[PDB]
Amino acid sequence: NERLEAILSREQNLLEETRKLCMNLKTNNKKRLTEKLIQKDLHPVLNKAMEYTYGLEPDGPVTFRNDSHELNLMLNDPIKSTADVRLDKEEVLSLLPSLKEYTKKSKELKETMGQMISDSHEEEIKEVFV
Amino acid sequence: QRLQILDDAIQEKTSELAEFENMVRSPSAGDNAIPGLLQIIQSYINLLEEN
Amino acid sequence: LPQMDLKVLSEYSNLRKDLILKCQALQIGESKLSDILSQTNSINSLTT
Amino acid sequence: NQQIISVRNEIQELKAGKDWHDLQNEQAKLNDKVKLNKRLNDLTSTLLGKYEGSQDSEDDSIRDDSNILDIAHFVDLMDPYNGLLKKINKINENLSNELQ
Amino acid sequence: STSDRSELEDYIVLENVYRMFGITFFPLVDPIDLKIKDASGEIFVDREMLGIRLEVFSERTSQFEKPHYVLLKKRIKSNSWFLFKHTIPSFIDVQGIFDDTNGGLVISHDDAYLFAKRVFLQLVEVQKRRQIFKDLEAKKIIH
Amino acid sequence: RVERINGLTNLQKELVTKYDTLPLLNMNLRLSYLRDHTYPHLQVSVQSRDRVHNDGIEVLVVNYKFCRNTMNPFEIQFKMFYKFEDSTLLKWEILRISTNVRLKAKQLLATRNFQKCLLSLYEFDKIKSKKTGIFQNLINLLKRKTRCYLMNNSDSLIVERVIREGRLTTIKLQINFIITMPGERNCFLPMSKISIALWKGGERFNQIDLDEICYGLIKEYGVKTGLKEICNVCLFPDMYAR
Amino acid sequence: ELRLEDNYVPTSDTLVVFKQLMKLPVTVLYDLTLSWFAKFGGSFDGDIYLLTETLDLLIEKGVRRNVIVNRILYVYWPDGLNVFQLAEIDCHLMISKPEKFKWLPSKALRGDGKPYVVKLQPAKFIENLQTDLAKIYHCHVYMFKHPSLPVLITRIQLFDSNLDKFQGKPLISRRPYYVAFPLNSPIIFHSVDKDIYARLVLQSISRTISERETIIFKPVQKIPVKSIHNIMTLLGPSRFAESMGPWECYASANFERSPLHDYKKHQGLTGKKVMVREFDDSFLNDGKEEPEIRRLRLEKNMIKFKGSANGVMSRYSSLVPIEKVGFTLKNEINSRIITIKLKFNGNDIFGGLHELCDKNLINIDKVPGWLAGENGSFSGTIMNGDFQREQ
Amino acid sequence: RESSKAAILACAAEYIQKLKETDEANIEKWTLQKLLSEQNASQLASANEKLQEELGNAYKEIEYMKRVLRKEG
Amino acid sequence: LQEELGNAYKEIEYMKRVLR
Repeated sequence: NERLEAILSREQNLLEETRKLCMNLKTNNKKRLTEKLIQKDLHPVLNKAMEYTYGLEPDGPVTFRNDSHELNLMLNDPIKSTADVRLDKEEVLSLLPSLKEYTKKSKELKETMGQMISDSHEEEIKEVFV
Repeated sequence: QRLQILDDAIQEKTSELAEFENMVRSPSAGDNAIPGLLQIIQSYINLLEEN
Repeated sequence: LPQMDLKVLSEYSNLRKDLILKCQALQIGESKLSDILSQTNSINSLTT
Repeated sequence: NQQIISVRNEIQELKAGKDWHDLQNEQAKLNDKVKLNKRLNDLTSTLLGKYEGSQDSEDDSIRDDSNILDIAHFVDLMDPYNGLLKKINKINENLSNELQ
Repeated sequence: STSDRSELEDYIVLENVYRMFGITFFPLVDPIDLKIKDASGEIFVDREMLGIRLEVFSERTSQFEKPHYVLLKKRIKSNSWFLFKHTIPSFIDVQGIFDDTNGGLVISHDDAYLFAKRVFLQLVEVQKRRQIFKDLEAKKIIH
Repeated sequence: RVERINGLTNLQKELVTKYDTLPLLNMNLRLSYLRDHTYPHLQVSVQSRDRVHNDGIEVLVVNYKFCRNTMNPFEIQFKMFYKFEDSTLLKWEILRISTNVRLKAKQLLATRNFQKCLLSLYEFDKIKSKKTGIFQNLINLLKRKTRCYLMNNSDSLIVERVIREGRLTTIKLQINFIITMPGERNCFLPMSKISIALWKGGERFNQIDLDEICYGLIKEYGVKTGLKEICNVCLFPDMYAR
Repeated sequence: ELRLEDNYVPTSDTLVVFKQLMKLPVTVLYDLTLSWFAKFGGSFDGDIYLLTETLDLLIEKGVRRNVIVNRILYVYWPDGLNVFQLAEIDCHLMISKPEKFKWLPSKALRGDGKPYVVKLQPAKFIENLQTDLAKIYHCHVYMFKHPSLPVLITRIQLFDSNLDKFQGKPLISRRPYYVAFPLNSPIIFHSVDKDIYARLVLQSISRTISERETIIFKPVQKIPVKSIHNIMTLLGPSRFAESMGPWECYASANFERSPLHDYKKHQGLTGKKVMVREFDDSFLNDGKEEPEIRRLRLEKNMIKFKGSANGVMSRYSSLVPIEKVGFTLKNEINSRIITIKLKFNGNDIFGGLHELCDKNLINIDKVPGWLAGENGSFSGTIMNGDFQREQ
Repeated sequence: RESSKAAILACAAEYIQKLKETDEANIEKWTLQKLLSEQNASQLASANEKLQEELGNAYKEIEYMKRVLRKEG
Repeated sequence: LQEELGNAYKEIEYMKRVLR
C-alpha cells in the first residue's frame, strides 16, 4: 500500500508537471506570436504567410507538400542545432580533414574544365546560331 | 568512428575525382583559330540570311 | 540533450557541445557525400 | 490501484493528445518564422547596407553546388551522343542533304 | 468479325503495354449509382468512380506481382475524390497519404496520380527490400 | 434477357447490363483513360507483336514518344520477350534511344527492372516540363524589371538588377533547377534540387544562411511563389527597406 | 521481485485442470510433456531419453488420453502445475479451438493522429511488460507465434491477494487477458474484458510498446468477433481489409491477370455473360422461370454479396461470418433528416441476406453496398451515401 | 454521430464550447488580419513614395548627363 | 514604376559607358 502510494504520488507529480508544461507552452506561443513577429520588424514577403497562417484560416505549405512529390524535390536542409549553438565551420573542417582536400581538388578540376570550355568556345557559337 | 568511415568514403571519392582530373588535363592554345573560323562563318551566314 | 561541482558541469557542457559539433559534422558530411556521389555518377556515365 | 490506473490513462491521453501536438507544432512554426524573419531582415540589410553585425563572405566550401553545375555543363558539352561536336556533324549532314 | 477482332486485339496489347508502367487508371461504375434519366432510358452513373491499379515488377522472379487496387468515388456534395475502397495492407497508411495529397481534397487526375505514385513508391520499397533479402538467401551468403 | 458483352460493347449497353464491381470492358474507354488521364502527352505505339509459337514466346516492339516538350521530344524503343503463359520476362533490350536523352537514359537503363526505367523516363519528362514552365513564368515576371537569361543549358536562371546605393553596383541572383537521374545512388525516380546564389558587385553571400532563407521561403510558399519571393527579396531591397 | 517467474507454482483446482487437458489431443500432450521435462523437469525420476521411450511405449500402446492426463497430474507434477504449464495448455486450447474466443480490435494511434505500425522485439517486449506490470500486480506473461497466422499472441495472467478459513498460502489466478499482435499493423486485437485489470493491461502495453513517442489505443469496434483468423481477415494487415462484400474481387484479384500474359484469354476478348437488369419497378409485381437465366440471377446475387461469380471457396457462407451489425441510414427528403435504424443478428448476417435475396424477398438491384457486405463487421451511419463507422 | 443520450448531451456541450472558442478565435484572427492589411497598405504606400522620389532623382540625372553630353558634343 | 526606374538606370549606364 505504501509502495502504491509512492507510485501514485510520482504519477500525480508527473501529471501536474505535464499540465503546467502544456499551459506554459500555450501561453508562450501566444506571447511569442504577439510580441516577436507581428510587429513592424516583420519582413514584407512574410506578410502573405501570416495572412493564411493566422489572419484568416491553402496556397502555403500545402503547395510545397504537393510540389515536393510532384517534382521529387529536395532542398538544402538546415543543419540541426540546439540552444543557439551555431555551426562552427572550422571545427567541422578540422573534424573532416578530407573536405579541404576536396576543396582544392574541385578547384583544380573546375579550373581545367573552365579552360577547356573557354578553348571550346561554346558560348560564342551558341549566340551566332540562334 | 562514424565520421572516420565517412571521411574515408569522402577521401576515396576525392581520389576518384583526382584520377579523372589527371585524365582530362590536355594543354592546348587553339581557341583563337576556332574563334576566327566561328566569326567568319557567322558573318557569311548573316550575309546569306540577308539575301 | 539538456544543458546546465563546477568542473563536472563544465566537462558535461563541453562534451555536449562536442557531440552537437559531431552531429553537425555528420549531417554536413552526409549531404556532401551524396553530392560527391552524384558528381561521380555523372563523371562515370560520361567516361563509360 | 484504480487511482493509479486512472492517472496513468490521463498521462497517456494528454501526452498523445491532439492539442498537445498542436502546441508543439505551433511552437516549431513560431521558431521557424522568427528565424526566417530575422534572416530575411539581415539579408536585406546586408544587401542594402547599415548592418552593424561574417555575413557577406565565402572562403570555405563547406557546402557548394557550383561544382556539380560545372560538371553537368562540362558533361553536356562533350557528350559523344548529343554534345557539341555531334550537333555540328548533324548540321553538316543537314547541309549536305539540302545542297547535294 | 475479324477486323474488329484485330482492332480489339491491338487494343488489348496496347492496354498491356500501358499496364507495364505500373500505375494505371481504369474506368469503374458502382452498380448502385446507376440511375435512369427517364427521358428515353439513358442509364447515367450518379457518382463517378475512379479505380487505380499498382502492378509492381518483381525482378527476382521476373514476374508482375498481383495488383493492388485503390478505388476513389466522387463526393456527392463537394466534387472531389475520397478513399472509397483499397486493397493495400495497413502498414502503408493509404488514408494518410490520400489526406496528405493536395492537403486533403483532390480534384484533378494529377492529384490522383500523385497519390498513386506516393503509394506505389511504398510498394516498390517493400518489394525491393524483400527482393534484396531473398537474393541474399538465394546466394547462400546467409542461413 | 441474356446478353453477351465484349471489349467493343457500347457504354450505354454496358451500363444496361452492369451489376458487378468489375471495371468497364469498353476498351475504347479504357484506352481513353490510359491516354488522356494517367499518362497524358505520351504517344505510345506498338508495331510488331510477332510470336515464336514453338517456344511460346511473344516478341513485342513498342515506341514511347514522350511528347510533353513538343519542340524536341525524346523517344525510345523497347523490345520485350514474353513467356505468354506463366508470365516471365526472360529478356528485354533497348533497340533505339533518341540522342538528346541518350546519356541520362544510358546511365539509367544500365540497371534492370525496366518498369522503373519507364516510370523514371516519364517522370523526368514531366519534371523537365515543370522546370521549363517555372523558369518561363519567372522570366515573364521579371523580363522588364530586371535582365533575364538562361545558362548552364537552361538549368540556371540569372536575374541581374543594378541598385542605387553606390555607383550603380549590380545584384545578380542565380537559381538552380538541376535534375538528377539515379545511376549509382536513393530510389529509381528522377530527382530535382533547388539552390540559390546571390552576388552584390562580385562578392558572394554566405551560402549557409542564404540556403536557409531559400529553404524557408520555398517551404512556406511552395516552389513558384517561393522562387518569386526569393527574387523579390534578393533583387529589390529598396521595396523592403522601410 | 513482484514479477512472477517461470517456476512458481500457484494454487489451481485439480479438477479444472483435469477437465482442461481432456480437450487436447494426445500428440500435443506428448510434445508438451517432452518439452516440459526438458525445460523444467518433474517429480518423476528418469532420463529425458528414458521418459521419451516411456511416452513412446504409451503411444504404441494406444492408450487413451485420460490415463496420461492422470499420470501428468498425479505422478509427474503431483504438487501442482507451474504457471508456464498453465499458460501453455490454455494457449494450445486457443490454437486447437479458435472459434471459442472473441477479440476486440484497437488501432494504435500516436502523436498527431497517424496510426503507428507496431513492431515487437518479443523477448525484450515480454521483459519490459513484466517489469512494468510487476509494479502493480503479480504478473506472468507468456508469448507465442501462431503456427498458421502471422501474429504474436500474448497471455497476461494477473494474481490477487487472499468462519475461519484455515490456511492456504495461495495466489488465486484470474481469467487471463490475451492481446494479439499482428506483425505489421496498427490494429491490435485484445480479449473481451472491461474490468479495471483489462484496462491496466492495455495501459501498460501502450506504455511499454512506445519507448519513443506516446501511444494511445483507440477502439475501432465495440462488437466482439470470434475466430482470430476472421478478425485478421477483417481488421488485420491483409488485402481483404477495406475491400469486402461486392469488392472482394479486388482483394482476391481473380478478374485481371498480369500485363505480361496471354492476350487471347483477356476478359475483353472472350467476354462475359450477363443479363439486362430492369430499371423499371417490376420486382413487386411478380414462376418456373428458365433454368439458365435462373442460374444467372443466382450468379448475380452471388456476385453482389461475395464479389466473385463462384465465390471465395454451404454456398451462402461468406468469407467472414458476422454476428451483429447495425446501420443507421439517414436521408434528406425535402429538408427533413429521415433516419432508419436497421439492426441485425445471427451467425452470418450477409449470408442470411444473400439467402433472402435468392428467395426473391429482397431486391438485389436495390440492395445497397453497406447491406451487401461492404465494409463488413462495421456498424455506422450512412449520411449522403457515405458510410462513416461509429466509435 | 452518437447513440446514447448521455453521449449525445456530452458531445453537444463539447460542440457548443468548441463553437464559442471558434468564434473568439475568429474574432482575434480578424483583428490580426486587419492589422496585417493596414501594415501592408502603409508599407506599399511608403515604397511608392520612396521609388517615386528615386525616379525623380533618376530623371534629374538623365537631364544632368544630357546637358553634360551636349556640352561635350 | 519599377519598370520606369529600370529603364532610367539603363539610360544612366548608357551615358556612363559612352562617356570617358
